[PDB]
Amino acid sequence: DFEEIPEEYL
Amino acid sequence: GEADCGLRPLFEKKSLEDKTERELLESYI
Amino acid sequence: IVEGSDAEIGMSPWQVMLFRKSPQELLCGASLISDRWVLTAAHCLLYPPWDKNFTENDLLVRIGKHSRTRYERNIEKISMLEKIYIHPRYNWRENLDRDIALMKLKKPVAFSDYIHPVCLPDRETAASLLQAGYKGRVTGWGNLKEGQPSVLQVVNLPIVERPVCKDSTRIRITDNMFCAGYKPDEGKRGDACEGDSGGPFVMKSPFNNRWYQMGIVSWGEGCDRDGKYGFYTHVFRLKKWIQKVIDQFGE
Ligand SMILES: COc1cc(C)c(S(=O)(=O)NC[C@@H](O)[C@@H](N)Cc2ccccc2)c(C)c1C
Ligand code: NA
Repeated sequence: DFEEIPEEYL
Repeated sequence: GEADCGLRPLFEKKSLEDKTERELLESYI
Repeated sequence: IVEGSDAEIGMSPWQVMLFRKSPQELLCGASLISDRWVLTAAHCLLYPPWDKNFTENDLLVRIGKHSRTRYERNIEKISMLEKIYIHPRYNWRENLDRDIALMKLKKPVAFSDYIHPVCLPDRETAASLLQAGYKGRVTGWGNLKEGQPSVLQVVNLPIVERPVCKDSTRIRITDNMFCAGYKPDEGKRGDACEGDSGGPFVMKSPFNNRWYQMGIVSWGEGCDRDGKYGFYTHVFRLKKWIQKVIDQFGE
């Protein structure tokens, strides 16, 4: 459903 | 509160009105 | 939001998305009250009956958003959480009395056209604006019916008299809550719904033209049902706890 957020945030 | 709180850059700060804020003002009788 | 409309760009620049890290999902709404503090509903973080108990590292806050699902490059900011504070007398057992929580961010978020804090009411603003008939505004990315919105939704709803709120439900209503919504006679409709909770009920002061957060989306029974109302955490009534947390743990 949700677009991938940048990995730095995870 | 924070000096500039509740003043929206794209509305109050520019003196633009959103499309339904007047419905709120009109209720404040 | 049920029976709302698309928000305009920058219309609710204090709106925050509470976002689960894994799996990637919308948990709740929330609001920006300074560069390092975000306000939400306690039950978005803690509800033991359904095995909900998030810690800081489970969660992200996404600020400056319009689209629900898209990564809004150059527009949104995503912040990690330093610490969660749940009201110590949050009543998850009975009625969600004191459905409030603060989240301190690891670093300040920078303000922009799309990211800006809402005011917290003083006693006089509460006294003056929290009156039956007076309308506030609710925003969120929650359900459109009791699918999901492409963009942030908005609806304006009138505050309802205390006896009508109480007579609408078997739940015991406290002084730390108020309800809002149209009556069946009134014709117009609208309510918060699942996903919207923790977001802000705001009012625009006619005295100083500022937006104040008067409520937090807390609960309802279904969504937009005739004769039922949305219940909101009464923010001014819990402001001493808010100030105590910020004074103590804020820099
Ligand atoms: C604890 O008091 C509750 C709990 C629930 C879980 C509900 S509910 O009927 O399930 N409605 C909850 C929904 O409004 C939901 N969108 C918000 C929510 C609140 C609390 C816990 C989970 C979700 C209600 C009314 C009360 C008074
Ligand atoms: Na209703």
